[PDB]
Amino acid sequence: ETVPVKLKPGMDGPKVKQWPLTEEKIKALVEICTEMEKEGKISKIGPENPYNTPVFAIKKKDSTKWRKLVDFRELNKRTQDFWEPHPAGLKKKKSVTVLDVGDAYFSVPLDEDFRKYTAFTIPSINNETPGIRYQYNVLPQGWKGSPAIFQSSMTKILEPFRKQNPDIVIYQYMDDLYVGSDLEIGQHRTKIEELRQHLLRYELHPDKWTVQPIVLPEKDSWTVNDIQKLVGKLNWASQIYPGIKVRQLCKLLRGTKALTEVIPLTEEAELELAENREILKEPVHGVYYDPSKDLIAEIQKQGQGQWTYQIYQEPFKNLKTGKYARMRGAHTNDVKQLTEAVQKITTESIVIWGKTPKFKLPIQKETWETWWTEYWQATWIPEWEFVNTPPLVKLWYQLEKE
Amino acid sequence: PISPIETVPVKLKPGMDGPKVKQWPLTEEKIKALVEICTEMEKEGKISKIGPENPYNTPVFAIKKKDSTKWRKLVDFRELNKRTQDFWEVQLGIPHPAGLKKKKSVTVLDVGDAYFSVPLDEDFRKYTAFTIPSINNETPGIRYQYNVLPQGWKGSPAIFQSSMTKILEPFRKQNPDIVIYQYMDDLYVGSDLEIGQHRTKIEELRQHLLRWGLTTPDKKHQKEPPFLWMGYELHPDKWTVQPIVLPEKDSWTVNDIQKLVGKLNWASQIYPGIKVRQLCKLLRGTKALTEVIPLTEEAELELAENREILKEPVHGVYYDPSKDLIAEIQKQGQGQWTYQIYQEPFKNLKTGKYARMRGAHTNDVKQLTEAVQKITTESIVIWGKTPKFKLPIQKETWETWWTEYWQATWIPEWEFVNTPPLVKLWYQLEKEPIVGAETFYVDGAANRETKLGKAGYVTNRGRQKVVTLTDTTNQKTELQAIYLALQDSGLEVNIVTDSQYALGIIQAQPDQSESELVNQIIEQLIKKEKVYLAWVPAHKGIG
Ligand SMILES: CC(C)c1c(Cc2ccccc2)n(COCc2ccccc2)c(=O)[nH]c1=O
Repeated sequence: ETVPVKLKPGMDGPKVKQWPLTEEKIKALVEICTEMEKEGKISKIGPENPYNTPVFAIKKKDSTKWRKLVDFRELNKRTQDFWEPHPAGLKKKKSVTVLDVGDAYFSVPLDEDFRKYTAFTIPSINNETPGIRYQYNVLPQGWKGSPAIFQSSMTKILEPFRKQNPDIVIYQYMDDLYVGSDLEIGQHRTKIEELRQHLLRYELHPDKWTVQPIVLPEKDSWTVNDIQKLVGKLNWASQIYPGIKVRQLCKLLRGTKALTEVIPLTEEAELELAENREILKEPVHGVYYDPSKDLIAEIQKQGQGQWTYQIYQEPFKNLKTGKYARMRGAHTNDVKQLTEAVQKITTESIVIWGKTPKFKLPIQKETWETWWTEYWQATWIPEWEFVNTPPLVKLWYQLEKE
Repeated sequence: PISPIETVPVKLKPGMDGPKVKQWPLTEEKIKALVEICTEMEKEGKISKIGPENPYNTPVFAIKKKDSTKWRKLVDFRELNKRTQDFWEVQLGIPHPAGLKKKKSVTVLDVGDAYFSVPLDEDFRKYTAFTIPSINNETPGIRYQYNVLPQGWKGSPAIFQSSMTKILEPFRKQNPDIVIYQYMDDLYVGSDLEIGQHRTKIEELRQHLLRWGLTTPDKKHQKEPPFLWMGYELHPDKWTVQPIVLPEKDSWTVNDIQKLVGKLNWASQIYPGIKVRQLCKLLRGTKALTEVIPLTEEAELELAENREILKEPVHGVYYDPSKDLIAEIQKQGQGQWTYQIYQEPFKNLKTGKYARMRGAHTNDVKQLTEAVQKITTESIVIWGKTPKFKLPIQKETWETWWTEYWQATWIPEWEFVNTPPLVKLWYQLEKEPIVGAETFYVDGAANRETKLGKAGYVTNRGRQKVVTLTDTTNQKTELQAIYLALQDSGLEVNIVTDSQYALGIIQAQPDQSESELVNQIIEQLIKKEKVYLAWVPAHKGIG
């Protein structure tokens, strides 16, 4: 038997379009879907089912294989909630491991009355063929109800390995598992496999996660421009630290001197910059997460492969702030850098508050929508919007480690 | 007799009831024909006379088919349709000739009455009940219900399409070297089989379709090549674009010119040389679609040129997966681009052109990036992959731009093709303040209510100026200031301002704008040898 799962009150099922798929990706998904059909996992469905959810093909590790990635983001939002907490020790361990457990859902039937909602389509090159319509019979991998129904069942399978050593913290987010152990490299991986092997019947260290502060440019010689820069940025920063002053600096500016002239900083203007640096020396007090609020995360392309982000909920009240430097491979590709960054950030989020943030991406919707799945790795998919990076928000965070 | 297949389960738009209306009274002439028909169908097992327990009803109509000249039946399902469940209908994914792989031969099967060849979900049948009216309402109307997919009903194309799919399931499996494209009432079936082996296989599907309840299309209504498939003629080795003609007259109305213009714009895709500046000009200040307009001399000319160009034979080769997919792009003017995808040189699979949208602001590299990728998407749709691009831009320039452009951006694998004019950065603001050059401290202001604007400058070199402006916006003066800075400065300038828009330009370095002031400013910018736009916060006086 299976638990009845319904959509939230007053919601209809997902009717999303399937964006175009690369030939290599279609072929694969068909191959993938045939086996599941045989295995009774998905069932071809007709035109009486007006729903739809998108599917894509991503790539795994050491098995040059493709994985069916379904985007249930919309379905999920429309899915009833599952109650009617996050172990904060995970974000502290100098080591966590990403493991997938979504493969486990196929052994658990899906309420017949909800299956139509998991409807999806495999596209056709040039549309010389109908979309191979299917629908899930079991718990759909990547769906939110899945980790939930398989919870009681995930409690029992996990229980022994947990009771083994209450030390370790394992977090179950959607289809993944984050295993925490403070033991050295070989140590973590060794106790890691026991869990994995036990499951038959990446090594992250949440410490280097320094919400890196701001540093103001020390300078032997200051020009009008340099001040203009400095000042223009302090004024933005005052939106965060309201104790940041720019007056004594601006006095050194009263005048139409040449941009390149060297301005000697008055002693008064001196203390004010000094005061400003102190203020910047630590995060704005009073910023603490709120569970009932959506966690926001916007990213700024900084150039030279550098990237900056901030996760918050209340504007200017950043819960964390960081930078990204393209992985030695992402070079001529911002899309790869942007994907990696998004995924990096998203995991950091989960590990800390157990939810993915909503991204504000400095990319054109159309450029993102076309190539992101070619570099995507995560079994889950964040919410995302597209924006136009305001000129100073970037510059402010440009003031990093340099 | 019809198909013994599983009926798709239909439900009325989740939450309503079947339609019902007083049957539009018809003449005895019509009514008569209507009975003949309905009885024929009744025996073919298509519709069924029924009992007075049916609260539902749809209007039947007899239209003199302006083809065979006899009375035909037509049921008006507008109401039933506006209460039938929505079905999966993404079939608006019409192949493009360019993506079809060449086939040794194609054969087109007719399966027209097939909607009538597929049964209707017994539960839903009731709602389709229609009635044949009686002479002056004498012997109450003959009552019928549909047993099969009624033509004109919402779910038929979908259901019929899926049914056909289930039935082809077997065949295709058995012979995975026979391509079948299902479109409306035809099955375009082709192969690379020897014409005799192909001819046998088609015959086979036919005896299979018959096996399945779909009757065979008599050798009178047999469609043969070239295939006239909307917009094109599909010949065996090539596909052509159906010639578009311009309806000439000596009196053109608004409506006329608009339709023309719309038709000429369409032609602009396969014909990058179609112009409509003059023709479109004839729209200025019109007064009614019925209004008659005389073409300018230039318009008459333009029309003339377009006629000739439209004569030149347009077509393309088909898809050979064994060869590269190449795409070349040219900029035919600011904000207009041409591409032509082909596997073999000259053998264009397809060509086309993109346009601008008077972008409030962009550079041509961005615009080039948008065209490339737009192409990329249609290439993926048509051929399941992306073309090796051959773009009119120096890689040096490309590397240079994308490096620091604030927005994420990329061009897939591409190579450089020196087919002028090349795409470049019209200007580049200097990275640091310019040593030596004058420094323009600009400022603009305006009383938003009065529009009495004021904008000026003060240079470190004593030079200064202030211009009076009436009917200007805060924004205008702000920019005008910068514009004055530029009109009056040497080959190198430093300009400081508080304008948030100026800053919005420092980041983007646009060269196309919505605002002409900003377009004129872009002018001054490209003229200069060195330009350094620096920004500082307003409401605090520096000059
Ligand atoms: C069977 C279909 C999918 C198909 C076709 C027909 C076709 C006709 C209309 C709409 C779509 C397809 N052609 C069109 O080629 C025209 C043609 C005419 C005569 C002989 C061979 C080919 C082709 O080149 N390859 C194909 O695979």
